[PDB]
Amino acid sequence: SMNPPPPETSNPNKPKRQTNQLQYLLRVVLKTLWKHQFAWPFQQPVDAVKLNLPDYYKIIKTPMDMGTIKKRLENNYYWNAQECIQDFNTMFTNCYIYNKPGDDIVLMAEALEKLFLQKINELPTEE
Ligand SMILES: CC(=O)Nc1ccc(C(=O)NCCc2c[nH]cn2)cc1OCc1ccccc1
Repeated sequence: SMNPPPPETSNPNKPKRQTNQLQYLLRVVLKTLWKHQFAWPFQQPVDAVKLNLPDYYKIIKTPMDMGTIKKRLENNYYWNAQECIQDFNTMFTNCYIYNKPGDDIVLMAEALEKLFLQKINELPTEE
């Protein structure tokens, strides 16, 4: 069985910024979801070998996880908040696409997404 390489977390030629909105996405949004009791399945790329999901990367073509998002925020990979918000939404959408309604992993994603939406609602205005 085979995993793909992880999503990109380093690209020197990609333009980057350090902004109050991206600081908020690390200090509030990522840290709030990361410490949650249901974070663990989302803290690293899906290991389709370990988890015996041989069709995962046949169905999910834009994989994303909070481990990757944490690295992107900590290594100042993003230009804007919308890029980072898209990564979170990709992660949740992948979970709902691959899994069945009422699956434990879907209930876990839904709990994290509720907190995500609460925090994004209070995204501060750009300085
Ligand atoms: C991020 C994500 O979607 N992860 C997972 C997806 C599918 C399964 C999984 O095992 N699904 C059941 C087997 C299945 C269904 N369709 C194909 N294989 C387990 C997963 O993460 C580990 C886990 C296991 C149990 C509770 C919480 C997290």
